[PDB]
Amino acid sequence: SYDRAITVFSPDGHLFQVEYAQEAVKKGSTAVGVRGRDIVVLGVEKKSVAKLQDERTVRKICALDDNVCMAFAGLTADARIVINRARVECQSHRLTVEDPVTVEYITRYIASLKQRYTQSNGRRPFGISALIVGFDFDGTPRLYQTDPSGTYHAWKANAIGRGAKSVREFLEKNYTDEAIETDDLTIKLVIKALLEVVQSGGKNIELAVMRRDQSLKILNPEEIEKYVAEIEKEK
Amino acid sequence: TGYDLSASTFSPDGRVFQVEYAMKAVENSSTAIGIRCKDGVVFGVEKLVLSKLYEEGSNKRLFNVDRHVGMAVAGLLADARSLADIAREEASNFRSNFGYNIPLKHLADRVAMYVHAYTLYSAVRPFGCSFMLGSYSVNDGAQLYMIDPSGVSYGYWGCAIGKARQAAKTEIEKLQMKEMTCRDIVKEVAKIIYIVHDEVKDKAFELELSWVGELTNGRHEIVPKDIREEAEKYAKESLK
Amino acid sequence: VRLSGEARKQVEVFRQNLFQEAEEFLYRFLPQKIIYLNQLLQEDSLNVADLTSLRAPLDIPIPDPPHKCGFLPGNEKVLSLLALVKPEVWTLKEKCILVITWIQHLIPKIEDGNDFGVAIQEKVLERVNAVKTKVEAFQTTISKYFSERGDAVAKASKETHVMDYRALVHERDEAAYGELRAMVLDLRAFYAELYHIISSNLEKIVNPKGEEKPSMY
Amino acid sequence: RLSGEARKQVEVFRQNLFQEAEEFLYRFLPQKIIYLNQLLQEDSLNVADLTSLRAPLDIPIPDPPHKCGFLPGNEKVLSLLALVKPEVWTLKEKCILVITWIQHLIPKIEDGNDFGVAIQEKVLERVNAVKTKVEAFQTTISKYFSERGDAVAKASKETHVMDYRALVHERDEAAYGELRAMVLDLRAFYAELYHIISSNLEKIVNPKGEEKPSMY
Amino acid sequence: VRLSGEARKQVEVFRQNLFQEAEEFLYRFLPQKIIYLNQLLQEDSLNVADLTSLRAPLDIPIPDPPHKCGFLPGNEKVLSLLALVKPEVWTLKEKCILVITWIQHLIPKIEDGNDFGVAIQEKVLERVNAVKTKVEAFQTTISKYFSERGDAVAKASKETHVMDYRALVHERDEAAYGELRAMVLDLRAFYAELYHIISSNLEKIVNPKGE
Amino acid sequence: QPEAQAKVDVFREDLCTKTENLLGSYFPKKISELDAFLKEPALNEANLSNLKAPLDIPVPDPCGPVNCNEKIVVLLQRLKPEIKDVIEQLNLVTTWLQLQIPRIEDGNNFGVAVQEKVFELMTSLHTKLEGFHTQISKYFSERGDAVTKAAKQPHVGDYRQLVHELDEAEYRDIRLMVMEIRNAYAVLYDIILKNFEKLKKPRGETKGMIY
Amino acid sequence: AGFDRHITIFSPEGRLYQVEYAFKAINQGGLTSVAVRGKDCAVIVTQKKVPDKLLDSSTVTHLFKITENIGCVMTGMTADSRSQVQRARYEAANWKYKYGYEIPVDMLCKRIADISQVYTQNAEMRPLGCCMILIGIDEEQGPQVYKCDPAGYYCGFKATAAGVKQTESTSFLEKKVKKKFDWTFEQTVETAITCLSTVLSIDFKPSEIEVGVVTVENPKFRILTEAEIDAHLVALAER
Amino acid sequence: RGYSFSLTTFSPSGKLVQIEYALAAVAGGAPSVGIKAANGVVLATEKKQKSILYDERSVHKVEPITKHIGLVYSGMGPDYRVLVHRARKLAQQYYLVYQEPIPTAQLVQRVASVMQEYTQSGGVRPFGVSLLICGWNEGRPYLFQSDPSGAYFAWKATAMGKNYVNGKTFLEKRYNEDLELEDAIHTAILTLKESFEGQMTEDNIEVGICNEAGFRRLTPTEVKDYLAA
Amino acid sequence: RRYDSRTTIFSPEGRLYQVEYAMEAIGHAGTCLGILANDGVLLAAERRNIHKLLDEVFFSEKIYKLNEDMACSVAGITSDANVLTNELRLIAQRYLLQYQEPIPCEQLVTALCDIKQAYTQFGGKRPFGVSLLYIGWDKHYGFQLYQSDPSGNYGGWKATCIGNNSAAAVSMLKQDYKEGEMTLKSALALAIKVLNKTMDVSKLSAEKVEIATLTRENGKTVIRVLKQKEVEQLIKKHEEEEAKAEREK
Repeated sequence: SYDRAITVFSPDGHLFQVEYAQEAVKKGSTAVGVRGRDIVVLGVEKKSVAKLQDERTVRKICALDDNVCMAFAGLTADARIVINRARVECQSHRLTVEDPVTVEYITRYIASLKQRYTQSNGRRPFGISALIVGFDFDGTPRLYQTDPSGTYHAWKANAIGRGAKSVREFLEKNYTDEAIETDDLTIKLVIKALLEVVQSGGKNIELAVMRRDQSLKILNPEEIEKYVAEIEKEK
Repeated sequence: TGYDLSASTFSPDGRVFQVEYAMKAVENSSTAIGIRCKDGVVFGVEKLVLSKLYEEGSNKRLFNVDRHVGMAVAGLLADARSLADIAREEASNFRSNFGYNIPLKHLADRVAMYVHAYTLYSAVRPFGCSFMLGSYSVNDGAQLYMIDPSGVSYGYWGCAIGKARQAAKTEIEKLQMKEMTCRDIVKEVAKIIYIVHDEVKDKAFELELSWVGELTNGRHEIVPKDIREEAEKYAKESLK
Repeated sequence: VRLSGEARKQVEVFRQNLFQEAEEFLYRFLPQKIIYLNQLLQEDSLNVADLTSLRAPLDIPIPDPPHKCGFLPGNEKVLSLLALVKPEVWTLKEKCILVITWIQHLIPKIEDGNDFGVAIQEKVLERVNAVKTKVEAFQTTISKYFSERGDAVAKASKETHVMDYRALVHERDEAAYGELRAMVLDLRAFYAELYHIISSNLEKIVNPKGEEKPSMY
Repeated sequence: RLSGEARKQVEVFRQNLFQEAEEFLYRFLPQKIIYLNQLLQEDSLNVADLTSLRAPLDIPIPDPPHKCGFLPGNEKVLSLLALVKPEVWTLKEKCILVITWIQHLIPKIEDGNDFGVAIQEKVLERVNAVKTKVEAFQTTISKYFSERGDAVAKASKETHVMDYRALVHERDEAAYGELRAMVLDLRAFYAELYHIISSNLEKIVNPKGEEKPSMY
Repeated sequence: VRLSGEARKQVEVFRQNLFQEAEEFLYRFLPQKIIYLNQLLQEDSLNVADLTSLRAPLDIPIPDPPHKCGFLPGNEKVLSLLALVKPEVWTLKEKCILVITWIQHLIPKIEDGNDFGVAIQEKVLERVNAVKTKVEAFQTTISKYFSERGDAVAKASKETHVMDYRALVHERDEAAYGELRAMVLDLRAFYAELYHIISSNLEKIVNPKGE
Repeated sequence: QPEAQAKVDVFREDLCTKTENLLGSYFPKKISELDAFLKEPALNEANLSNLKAPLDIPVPDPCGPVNCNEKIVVLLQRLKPEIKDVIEQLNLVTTWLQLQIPRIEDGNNFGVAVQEKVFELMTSLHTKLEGFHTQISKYFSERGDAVTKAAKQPHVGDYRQLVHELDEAEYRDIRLMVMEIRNAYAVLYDIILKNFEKLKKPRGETKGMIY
Repeated sequence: AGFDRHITIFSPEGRLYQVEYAFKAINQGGLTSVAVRGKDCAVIVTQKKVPDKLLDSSTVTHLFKITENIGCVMTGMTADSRSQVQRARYEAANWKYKYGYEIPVDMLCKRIADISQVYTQNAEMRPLGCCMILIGIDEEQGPQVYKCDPAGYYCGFKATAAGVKQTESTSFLEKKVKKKFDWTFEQTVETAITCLSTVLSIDFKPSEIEVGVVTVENPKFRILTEAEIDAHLVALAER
Repeated sequence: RGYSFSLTTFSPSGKLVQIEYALAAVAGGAPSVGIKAANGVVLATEKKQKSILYDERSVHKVEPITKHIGLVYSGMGPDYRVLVHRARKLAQQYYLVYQEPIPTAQLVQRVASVMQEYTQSGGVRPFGVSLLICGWNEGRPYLFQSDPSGAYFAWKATAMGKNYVNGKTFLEKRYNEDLELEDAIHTAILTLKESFEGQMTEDNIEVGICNEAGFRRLTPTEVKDYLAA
Repeated sequence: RRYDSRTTIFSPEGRLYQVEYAMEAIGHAGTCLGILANDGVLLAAERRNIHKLLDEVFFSEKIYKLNEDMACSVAGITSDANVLTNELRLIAQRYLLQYQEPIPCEQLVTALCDIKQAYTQFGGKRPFGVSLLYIGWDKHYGFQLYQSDPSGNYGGWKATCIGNNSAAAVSMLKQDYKEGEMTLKSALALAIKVLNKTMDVSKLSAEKVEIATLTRENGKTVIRVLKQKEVEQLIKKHEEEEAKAEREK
């Protein structure tokens, strides 16, 4: 009745197509983000190799710029478009104001794009939610989340995608100032959280870190194996 | 049956029913008649007075679309006023380009084509107005034209539009307009309008008349009130 | 509405009992009943091949062309098979009632959209109501058998010269046996169909509206 | 949380239903079609003049102004009934099996990609229709004895009226015609079941279809 | 299908005879029936003012307060009215069948569009079937009159103490007269409605898909 | 398994040949035969007083055996085979059309709709003809019940009339049944002949090869 | 169905039923037009029906002059006819402007017909419910007769008719060409008038018909006067 | 369902069904036959006229796009002319750019691109016509077909229109690659002779040939001479 | 009721059913195959058109060359395929004009996939009902095989098949393909094997398949289509090997 067009409000004022896009996000692979004191760690599950596929082509985590990166859960093609648009906006902002982009600026831009696609019929919402991580000029860690609706919110730590409810409950339990004390502890926290919802530990998680003034580093599979081994042993 | 919803559509039996539905619009209107005689063309309208509050000389259905032509309308007054603006624009453009007053046949053809544009496209409805146009020029002579919502245009020695079209047409038919002169034709127009007016259904009317002819030196104008009063008294007397 | 603590306790008790009983039924009772009815139809009595084995004597004195009828028993085979079947049909009707109530209590607040989950709930409700009507039909025909056979034997005794009533009594018994084996087959099929549909759509049944949204509001 | 026993039980039921469906579809249907064709070829079903199957009724005609002996049922029609009745019950059983097989093949309810589900419901309504017709045939078979017994009892009670005697003969005739029609439509029903199932088998067994590239 | 010459001739003669009979019924028989029903309505027997006049004599002995029944005849008036109306009823049913099959033969090959003609044809045959079912209902009531009056008369004779059965018999006769008069009126109305519908929509009925 | 398809295809080929022969020869021939029976003097009788059959029941101031109307019985005896035959042919063509229904597919549902319409008319014909078959059976029972009521109540006059009226009604119904069976044969032939291309070949052999 | 009610969508049999309805729209008018060619002349005749006495008989016409040497007769909706006439006049003048010579009758018909095609392919607008028949003299080919229809078919003809009695009229004309001996101007006009009068049963008077002609001697399209029409009519009755 | 009416809607099972309906519109069109001989290619189609009144010279079903290319159609006549004008224009654009006659393969690619361009937009309908585009380039013959879908195929010989399946079977029975066009025209008229349901005459058919000389429409006298056999 | 229309409405459970229906279309298409080897990469396809009266005038019906350094094979609607290949060639030549270097394979695939995503998102146009495999050599990552779908989503595959019986092709390739051990000859033999398994025809005709190989020779990529004699030899060798394997048992 009222779920076929984005423009039409429902009785009780629910816009339902954007809700359906938010539901589409839930289908996607899990992603998790956590703010350490000097690190921001972004972890994403890997669906499966399929044994005849090249892993390099598929990468959920991406770097918008030197100081900002994102991970997504939702439609992969839409994510690719949004990533490219945010990258060109990053370089354009540097061009315009001779300064590097702030994490809140880029998440605002991505949210504005998603909002622009929601408002008008003849265009469908981007079926993605994103986890944007970066370090600002002051050096404070920043974690933001975006959704198809176009609202953005800072999170100390969060998850998106399938099993987001379970892993975020686990993270609400586990997260504390103590865990954020160590960079290795932050990485281990996100690894344990993804382990809460994933078939196998090392094979099916792709993880990355950003340090205070370093570029994004996708942790090697051997490093992830070492960290899960340390996590597994402690239990 | 979804054939009648749009004017782009055709009925399976070859009928565009939206246009006919728009033709039914004018029949809601109060009657209006125009008669052509040797000297010129006389127009008359039965303007029903909906309320005492409304000012006299308001809701005018007789428009001047150029100095030498006048327009009388039946159907939706909004569409009619818009069509009058279109006709005035066409006449002004004709004067500006070709350097002289527009021939009535050509003006009728252009406004009729503008009307006919709307019957084709789905986005926009047909006009809800049927209107008569009349002019006198020493070269062309007296000319009376009527345009339906379809965009059909024809020349009428006498014409009627609106609710009482058929009765008005027989009354006009028994007139011999060709020999007659305008100052008599105003009286007979008043007679016909008073006849066709239904006192029971329609509470009251104020006769609105105009003419164009040699007596005006070829300018359409509203009737002088003395002549209006004379014609109205004659119509009331003849009504019995 | 204002509720006492005792009222809330009573309602929550009914709710938790219904949920746990539905879980127990579909996970445990349904497989057990499926195999029980399966072995029962595999039983030799239900698979009688020669129907003249089923027909039982009616001691109506045939009228010689020109004294009284002794006690005319019911068909032992058919009544024993009926004694087996009747618990099963009544049990299935009870369990379908339980499933209906479980799904209905799981129906959420009425809402403008996200009604696909409640649509699934309505579809499975349509199916369970259909099997409910079917088992009610079974329950009435089992009584129709007794009433019809009694009327038939009464007619045969009253009009001895008519043999068509005697043939009718035998035919009622045979048709009853056929109906009973089809019945146990249908009961097993209904248990299995309930299991399949509920197990397949349990996620939307238990949680129709779904997980909480990001709350753009 | 299924037990191992529970999962094994439902698994064996599903597999047995599938095997029985395949066996019926590819073996039983052809055999029954040819067998019912043979029955139709048989002279008993092909009786031409129904005056032959008219059976004598020995109720004493009343003299113009004592007890009727044992009045038998018509041997021909009751024998034809003995032939046709098992086949009717068999078809009802097999159509129930087809219904169960299709219902087990119906997938999880989801929006979209519902054309296979629609095909499943369409074939399901067709098999339900033949179920209705065969149970109706069973009811006609059952009612024949009762109505003919009432007719012959009435004819005996009122010997003066011969319309009841004509009614007994007419009931026998109509029963023979109905039995031939029943056998004919049983053959037709088996063939129609085979046709719909074989033609739409791919969607019936696999409604949603092959797994997609998974845009997610 | 291979068409034999004799088979083609047989189908052609059937179609020819049907169309000829349709024209004949519409233009010759139907107005003749309308005038016949008009004069039948004008007859005095069918416009009896006082229904108590046709109250039949039911002679069954009043029981003495605290012997046998003679032959009780049926009401000659309603029987005569039945003798008049029943042929017209069955005749209309027959002609309705003729019109139905005529229309069905005029229905063309199924095609995707230009279906307004077949829609008109379907509407007309739907009305004709409605007329036929009403006519069959008249036949049912005509059959019911005899059985109902017989049941009532038998009940009154069996139970002479209860006078309401005698009153019922008289009521059955009165209701029969009213129903039969209504039957004649609506038979005329059905004939006229059939003419009106067919004549008004004849062009599309005979030629639905344009040319 | 291909052997099952082989046997079923043999059955469907037999059905196609039988149905084609049915339309080619049997339907036209039966139309001819049934109109011949219709025009026979026996079916159309000027006066139903001749149709009336005697009731030897005594009249008041144990009855001799009453007899069926031989007229009605002979007419029914010739009619009943026609009803059985037309029902059999209708079942044959119905099964044939059901077998020709194609695999369900999203596109090109035209041709399936044609089969659906023809199937609808076949279903309607089946219903009406089964009603005729039921009517023939119930006539004897109604006449028997009426004469038994008359015997139980000799005094009641209108039970005699009920018997006679049942006979007359059955006569008129018999002629109407003959008419309707004729028209059923004709309309079935007409519809199937007109729509045969789509009925036999719903989807069509054409393949676009957009892929 | 729903396969009608939009011009774009094709039927499952690929027929585009809407344009076929536009063809019916021509017959809805109740008028007929006939055109027949001759060795040295081409003529167009059509019924002229004045519903009311008050209507000026001069104004009502279905014969229009696209250019000095081409004439047309329109059958169908009066408004669509007038619009197509205006478009034809514009096309003819634009052809003269661009290419320096008078438009051929065939090319005018082709231009109008392909315009009708763009109408029958685009969604929002509807085919004009009218039919055109163009007559002119081409120096190379002699007389010409052509017809546009709402679909975009523009074929040339020896003789044609349009309107309600088209099938009867073309049956009549087909017989006359089959017994081909010639057609001079008088015989051409007589054939046209006899065709129209026979199919309608009218037995016309001069007011009821309007005729237009082109001739190799006088190439300009002219609409004959009532006197000339009566002269031809009386000649028909006398013989 | 809704898939039937829309042109930008994939039906379930992934069919653009409006295009299939346009192909059905093509199938109703008159028979057309194309046979690629070794030294030429013949295009033939029936030009059956409703009445004698029709003037055959007025319109032609076989049209030259260029000196060395010509084509024939089965389907909608107006759509045929829209695309024949567009094809001539495309060929002239090629000649302006490259100053060489356009290759037949390139022309069929471009017109098929146009036909595809029409299918995508909802406001327009597909062209209800298919074409057989024949040409002689680089001392080689060519024959192509372009459907309403916007797809094109290369046929040694093929038929479109009514009874196209039966005509194609007759062709594959009769087709030999070694055929010269003198024989191929005979085979083509026979292929049409299968499907007329009338007595073919010089007027009732239109046929054209391509060769090293170029495309031409052989006259009524020529087709009479070939028909005499 | 119906959330499958207009390609711009997220259905409940958040699925775009128009693109899924388009993905259904490619399954009907003729099977296409691509295998990656150490020395080269190949494309093999089944020429579904096997009408007797068809001419093999073109370079290939399914295989297209997009650039000096890459090629593609297409499964799906041929008209949309033609459009996509034209767009691909223009994209590659635009990159060459701008940077005066050959287009990277992944970049070209990504650009076309961006187009295909765009057609999904905006209302009027339908999604491209096409799936096509890309093969190319680039200096950065060497030989590469890529697959794309109507959704606009792409991936890198060592070996994959699209079209009819793609699942059977992938199942056969999974067991047979040796990672890091293939050569172009062995990959050709594997291609013949999986094509014979998938294709309904008992004998691969050698006119019912088209095989093309991409190799780097003398510092320049060469894209070659194996001629009918070469593929005839290949099927003969496969038949002999399979029969000998049969003969041993």
